Amino acid sequence: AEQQLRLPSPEVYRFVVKDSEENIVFEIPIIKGGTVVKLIERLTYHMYADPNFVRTFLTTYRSFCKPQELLSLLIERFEIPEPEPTDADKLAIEQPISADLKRFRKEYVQPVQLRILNVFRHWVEHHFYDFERDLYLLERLESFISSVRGKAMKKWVESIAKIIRRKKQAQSPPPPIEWHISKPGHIETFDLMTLHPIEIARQLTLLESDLYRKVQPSELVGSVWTKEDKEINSPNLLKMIRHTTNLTLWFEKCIVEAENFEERVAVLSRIIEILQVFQDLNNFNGVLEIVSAVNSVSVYRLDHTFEALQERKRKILDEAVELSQDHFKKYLVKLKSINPPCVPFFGIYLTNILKTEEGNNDFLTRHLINFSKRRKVAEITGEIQQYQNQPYCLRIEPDMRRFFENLNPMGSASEKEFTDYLFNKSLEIEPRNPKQPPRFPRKSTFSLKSPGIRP
Repeated sequence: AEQQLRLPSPEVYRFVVKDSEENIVFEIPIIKGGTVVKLIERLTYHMYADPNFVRTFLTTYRSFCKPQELLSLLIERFEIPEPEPTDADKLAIEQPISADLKRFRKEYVQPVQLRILNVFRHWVEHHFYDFERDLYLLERLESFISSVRGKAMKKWVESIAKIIRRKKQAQSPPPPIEWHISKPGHIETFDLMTLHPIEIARQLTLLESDLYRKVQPSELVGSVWTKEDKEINSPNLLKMIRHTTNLTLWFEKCIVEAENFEERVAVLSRIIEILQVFQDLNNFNGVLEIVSAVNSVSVYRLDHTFEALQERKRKILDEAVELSQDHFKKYLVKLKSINPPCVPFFGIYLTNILKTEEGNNDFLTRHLINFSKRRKVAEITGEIQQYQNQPYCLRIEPDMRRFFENLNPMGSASEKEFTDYLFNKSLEIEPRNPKQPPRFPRKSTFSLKSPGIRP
């Protein structure tokens, strides 16, 4: 017992297979990649702890391994086979005496178990939503945590329990609310031209910033919002995207369904006015929601409507469109030259991740998971974390909140069925020239006069 530490057989303990190029690859050393087994070994290594790798793994692991499979691998890493007891030691349990038995425990078993526990602590602290999404997983973790060899692990078991109870039991002056033709507590009259344009923006900025905060880096790693069971692994992500879609299609609907020309012009200005308030609140998601709406096929062709806008109002719009063009060049410099609160544009993060994930392949195929890929994506998701911090100093307005949350411009029709309708409706309200205009009469009777953006 003064030479080589005797590890178990790799026939009965996979993790102890020899470090080779065909199962583990580097850049305490940085993990470039490995087999899932060898990642779990380094994640819970005997020689040293590795907080950096702990954090990154737990963000990124769902891109190469199911939560249930992770828990099973950790449990497997925990249940380490040890040397033949001996009758002397078998009595001694009723701590053992054998030199080799004592050494295998203190040097290999004791630390490996301690590190597995710290991973559980980190898992339930930061990524508890795994256990919320699957209660059978939560039962497994607990039914394994309660059955741990009680002496030096007791504080660690109780700290994970303490966290799990805390997580379970979870389930600077502001300005005045602006009102227009619609008056509070009366949802009946609620519409784009009846509510005050500043408060539409404020409420959309509040809704969109809240939807922003709830997106976890987990949902973005692995491109997992574009896969077969995307619903479970990217629920907040999807809400954000669906909102954007639904609101973009609403702004369109509002414009093109105003058949009367004068109304449509007032409706387009009101949207450009809402776009300004987004700019001032630094809600670029809403600036771009509006931009997309006006840059849609049904809207963009309405040349006579755009021509009846004011010089200044066309210019604002064109500077918002300026942000988007040349692969979002002005936008990216406009971002990180600003003090929050702020909601950045989400689509550009999704693209810049998606090109990283096509440009790097997940296996390493050397005649093997690319964890370095995942680390670089984790760093890219760290940019998102920056603006889910300083929230907005605006008062939520419950009824408006719900008006915007329960928008459904598409109806029981599909997206491509609805946008088809928009295009034909667009041609119906502004035909191709030379053709005389339709003098379509007004549908509503509310005042078109804008209250105009100053609080």
